[PDB]
Amino acid sequence: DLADRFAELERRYDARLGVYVPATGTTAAIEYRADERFAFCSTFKAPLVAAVLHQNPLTHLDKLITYTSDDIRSISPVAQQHVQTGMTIGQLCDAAIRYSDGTAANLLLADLGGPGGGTAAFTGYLRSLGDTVSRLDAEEPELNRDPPGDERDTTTPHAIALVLQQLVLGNALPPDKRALLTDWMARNTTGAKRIRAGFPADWKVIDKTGTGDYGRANDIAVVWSPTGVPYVVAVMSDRAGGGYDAEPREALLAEAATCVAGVLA
Ligand SMILES: CO/N=C(\C(=O)N[C@@H]1C(=O)N2C(C(=O)O)=C(CSc3nc(=O)c(=O)[nH]n3C)CS[C@H]12)c1csc(N)n1
Repeated sequence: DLADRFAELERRYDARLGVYVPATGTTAAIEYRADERFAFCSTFKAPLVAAVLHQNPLTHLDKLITYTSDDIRSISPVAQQHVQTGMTIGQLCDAAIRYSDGTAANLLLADLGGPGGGTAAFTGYLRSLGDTVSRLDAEEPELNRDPPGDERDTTTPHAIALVLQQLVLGNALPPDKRALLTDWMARNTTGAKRIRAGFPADWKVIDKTGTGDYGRANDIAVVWSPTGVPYVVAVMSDRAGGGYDAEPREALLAEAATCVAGVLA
């Protein structure tokens, strides 16, 4: 009855909703528009922080990177406080994962592929995990503003969730490197009103969000049952009919998250 409840979501909130939950040994896959393209928005900072953990040793996190007030061309709640200080590669990973810091993203992107190769560099990291489908093409902010139907800067709920089962549950990262990424999104401060609000409080919820033009509200999560059994949820939505300034409904992502909880009980 999942598609039945999910179309009603789309109707009530006038939105396009995409959900995919990978099948476990006991639990079938849930999927709604799983293989349609949605815009990454800030969700890409989660597997990008994974690229930077993979590519270098844990020593790299202490390399101080100097950035400016010029380099802030995007919402940057935590990077904006170090206009001259510069921050450790581990602290940027903190910003862009947990505060969705936009400027951290571009430095992290710059550290991964240089000035001009960053987006192609992160996209190749996604390829390196089997995602032959997602692409990044722009840096912040423009990656959040592509027209609907455009393939650039898009992932799919299926693709991004399969990326997430490897990062947190798989062996994409070694145990310690993986330790920090998971810890970062567990500390994440943005997704309170999304997938977290859909599951019971005795579930363990570790998420990273994305929000952008055309009503775009995304949340990608790994959740844990009272019996610890792990589940990867990726919820993506846009409201591309109301134009570029359409309001994201966060309550949508919460709502959809109470249905997959209604079947992962
Ligand atoms: C310039 O780029 N345009 C952006 C943009 O920066 N998007 C990023 C993205 O995905 N971000 C995320 C996040 O990770 O969700 C966030 C975190 S979401 C959030 N959490 C809160 O607690 C809160 O009080 N407010 N908000 C908004 C901010 S925008 C940035 C944007 C936001 S709305 C819109 N039409 N464009």
